[PDB]
Amino acid sequence: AYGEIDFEGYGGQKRAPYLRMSHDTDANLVITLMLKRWNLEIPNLVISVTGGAKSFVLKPRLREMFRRGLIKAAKTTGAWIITGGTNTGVMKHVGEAVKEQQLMFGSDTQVNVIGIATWGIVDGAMLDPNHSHFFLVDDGTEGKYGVEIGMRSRIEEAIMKVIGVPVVLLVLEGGPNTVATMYELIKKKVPAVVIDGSGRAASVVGFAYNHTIKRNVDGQTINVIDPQYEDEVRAKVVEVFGAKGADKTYSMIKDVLEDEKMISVYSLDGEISQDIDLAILKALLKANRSSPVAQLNLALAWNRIDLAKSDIFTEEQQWTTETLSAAMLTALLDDKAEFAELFLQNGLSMREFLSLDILCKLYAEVPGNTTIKPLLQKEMGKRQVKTIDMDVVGEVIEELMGDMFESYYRKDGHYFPLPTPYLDVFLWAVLCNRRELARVLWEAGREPMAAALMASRLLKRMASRAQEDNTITDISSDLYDHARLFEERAVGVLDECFNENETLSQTLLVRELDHYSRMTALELAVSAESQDFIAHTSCQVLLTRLWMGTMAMNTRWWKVLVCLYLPVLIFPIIYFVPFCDRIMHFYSAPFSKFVGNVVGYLAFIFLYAYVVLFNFPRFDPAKTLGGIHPTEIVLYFWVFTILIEEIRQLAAKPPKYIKDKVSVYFSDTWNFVDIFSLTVFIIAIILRFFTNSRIFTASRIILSLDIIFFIVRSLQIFSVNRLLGPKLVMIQKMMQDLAQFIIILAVFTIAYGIALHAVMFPSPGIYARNNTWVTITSVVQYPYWQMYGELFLDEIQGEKPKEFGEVDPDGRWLSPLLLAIYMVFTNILLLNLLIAIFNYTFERVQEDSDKVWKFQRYDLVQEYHSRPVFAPPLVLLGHILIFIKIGLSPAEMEQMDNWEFQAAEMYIHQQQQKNSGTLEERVRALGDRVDCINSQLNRVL
Ligand SMILES: Nc1ncnc2c1ncn2[C@@H]1O[C@H](COP(=O)(O)OP(=O)(O)OC[C@H]2O[C@@H](O)[C@H](O)[C@@H]2O)[C@@H](O)[C@H]1OP(=O)(O)O
Ligand SMILES: *[C@@H]1O[C@H](CO)[C@@H](O[C@@H]2O[C@H](CO)[C@@H](O)[C@H](O)[C@H]2NC(C)=O)[C@H](O)[C@H]1NC(C)=O
Ligand SMILES: [Ca+2]
Repeated sequence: AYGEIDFEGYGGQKRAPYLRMSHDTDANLVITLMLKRWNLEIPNLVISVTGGAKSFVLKPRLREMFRRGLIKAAKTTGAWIITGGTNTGVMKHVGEAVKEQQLMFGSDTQVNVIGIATWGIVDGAMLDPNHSHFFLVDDGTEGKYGVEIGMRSRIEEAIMKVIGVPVVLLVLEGGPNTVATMYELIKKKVPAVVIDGSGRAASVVGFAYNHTIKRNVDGQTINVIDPQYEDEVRAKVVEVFGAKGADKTYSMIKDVLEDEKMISVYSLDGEISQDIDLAILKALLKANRSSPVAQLNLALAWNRIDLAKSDIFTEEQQWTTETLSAAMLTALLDDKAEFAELFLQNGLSMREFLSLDILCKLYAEVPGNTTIKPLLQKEMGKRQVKTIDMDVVGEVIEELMGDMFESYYRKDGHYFPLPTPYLDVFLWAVLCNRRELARVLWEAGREPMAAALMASRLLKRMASRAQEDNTITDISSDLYDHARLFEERAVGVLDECFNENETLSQTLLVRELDHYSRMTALELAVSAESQDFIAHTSCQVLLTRLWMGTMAMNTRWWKVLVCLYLPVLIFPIIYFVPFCDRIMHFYSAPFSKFVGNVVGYLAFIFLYAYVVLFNFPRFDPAKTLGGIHPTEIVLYFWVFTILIEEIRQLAAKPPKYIKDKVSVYFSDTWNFVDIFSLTVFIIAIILRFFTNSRIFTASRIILSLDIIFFIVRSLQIFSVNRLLGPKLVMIQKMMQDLAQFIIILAVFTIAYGIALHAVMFPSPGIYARNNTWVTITSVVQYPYWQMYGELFLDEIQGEKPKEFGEVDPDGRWLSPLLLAIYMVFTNILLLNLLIAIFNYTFERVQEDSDKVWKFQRYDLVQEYHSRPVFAPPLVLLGHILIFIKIGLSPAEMEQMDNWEFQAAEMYIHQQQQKNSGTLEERVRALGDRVDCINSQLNRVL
């Protein structure tokens, strides 16, 4: 009789196979049956739980601690649990522990709970319906119990033969057959863990283990009972469990304790909050029979880093890449960053470990609560490929870096050993939003501040992506915190690089970073909008040397101006940091180009203002030159110069394709202001010539309103000043706030204006404004000007009937009431709310204004570094004369990488010294010292 029980509605769809057996059966047949016929996976652990069956008395805090610890030890490992097939005792509570942790839980949570029972008691006692497999071993009549014992010992012997699998024994609250199975498993060299202080037979063993420890023999130095307490343990074994025939179980409970490495005692009141899995791990590392990798992946499954450093990673047992590779895969995939660090620092290298298939697998088993799984799955949806590879990962990284980034998985043939294994496992750890794993993989790999700036860009752009998308879980606060963490890591590396040899810091911030799509550390810092990095002293003296191009870093603007239009007075009073060489080095400076742009642009604004304010006549073919004044021709020349300047800025973008040049060109809004003002000027000067009244009227109005947009373009000039620049950043963010609040202002303005114009001017009547346009513009207009305190009191109360209108007489008293309500709601309440929003914006910018000026100083340097090295009024002639990021040696790049890595090492060491020097870590280490003093005093006493 062999088959599969379907328990009648006792919890669980999955049925449980059973097998009638005998004790004559060798256990190799049983293990090949339960590994081939029943298809159980070979476990990393076999727990054998043993205790009482009928007379089972259990404590509630002990039963909850035991079942929580045993489920935590079995599910995190994937362990077999071997008990009896009995619906009562410790078997019932192990079965209920397995039952209550799987119903409405994860799908791949199935603990194979094997019940080895006797066929002579099933329907003695009923089989437990929460067990998974059943071994029903018998040889004779009913009531027999000893046929379970030997077969249960031999099956676990054969599990250790396939030692291979670390079988452990838990003993708690048992009786005579509990210590019988316990002794037969000790004979099979199964390490036992006894729960002392729990019950009637697991206390006695505890009361015979540490209370009566003694070594008084040769022959591997066994442990025996004390002669002082032999009377007490004999009274306890004859009274507590067992009435008659307790001599054989007393001899048995003595011969259990013969070997010190196979018995271990873990009580409840001794170590309360400590889980039973470390007790199992100490028993397995104490028996000294398991593989190093079996002990290793049990410590991985139980997150036991301290015992792994203590006894698994001893100096006498060395490690290799292939003997740590599966453990490293488990530590990476399950977010075990201290195990990952330990594996990297003992015997493992990412160059030998990480391959292409391991990395694609590493991006395959991302958990799902991260942003990177919806990003990769959306790229698979755009790709129509069922599997993951590095082309998908590289394209996710390209759209998640932005700014024409080119990921090296798309390019390099190794991604279709690896070139940079630390970098791409680091980028994996960053994309998975893993704090300590990305910290460990950042500390381990080269090019550290570029890696940290790229990580900050990835994390805050995933933060923007998860904030802007509803199909991605908003973990944006954790992502911005992680990005800020990598920002301060990059700043600290740059600070340690700047503390010695600032010249190497400047030559390190402008390098050829080939694994970052050939962009520098400054460009990785300004793409990531890392303001604390750009505000560092190294980046600012770099921007000041770039801003003063081969010219002394403190020459004032007036010397540049008087030597800018006088190239003969340039020789005495401009000093250089080392015919025409001094000329081209002076005009090459972006500060010279800046001062020339300021002066020529003030000249342009004055000429534009003379044209729009004083002389912009109509076009007529009667007089010469169409009547166009030659100041307007000089204005056409200089706006054509602005046009050719913006065409040169478009053509001089680092991409090669035209659409990518347009994408890089319209990244800043100043190019939007440029293209808008140029297009509106070209429309105005096309409409200039059509000699119609309305067309020329539109031409001059469009021109006289486009001077506003040229002056709006002139504010990047003001961004040169430390005071004025952040004020313009404030103006920009306040215009964003005003664009957000203008809908609420428009709703209350139009709501008041409709009622106001309805009560003043009722439309089917004699007080009606018989013009739809003056009605609509009154509804828009009069609340808006009344909002600024321009009360139309004499107008809206019926007086001034000429220029306002005949107000309805019943609307002459209701109009001040509506006006008063609108004034207290809009001038007082809404406008001061808008000013409060403006002040909140002011405080947010002013608390960071120094760093935001340092950041926009980069864009100021970039917009003048590319300008033509020519005259400030003749810069179109400079474009005519044109039309007609450093690279180091490979030895220099290697030395610069070594220097950057060593300064990162000093930074990481200083962070460890700050971490170990805090009050909490000092108190923690002092408590560990007090625990060592207590252990030493226990060894003395
Ligand atoms: N495996 C069993 N399943 C169900 N009942 C058992 C079992 N073994 C004995 N008993 C009974 O319970 C009474 C006392 O129960 P305990 O002493 O607490 O059970 P014990 O600790 O000796 O053995 C339990 C078995 O379950 C596992 O802990 C381990 O494999 C071990 O062989 C006995 O007079 C015996 O008397 P009775 O069958 O109820 O007339
Ligand atoms: C707007 O048009 C209406 C419609 O004709 C004018 O209402 C008339 O006004 C005259 C005297 O003002 C009355 O004798 C008529 O009886 C009115 N007709 C209706 C249908 O009410 C109104 O005067 C016009 N208002 C303006 C400002 O032009
Ligand atoms: Ca521009």
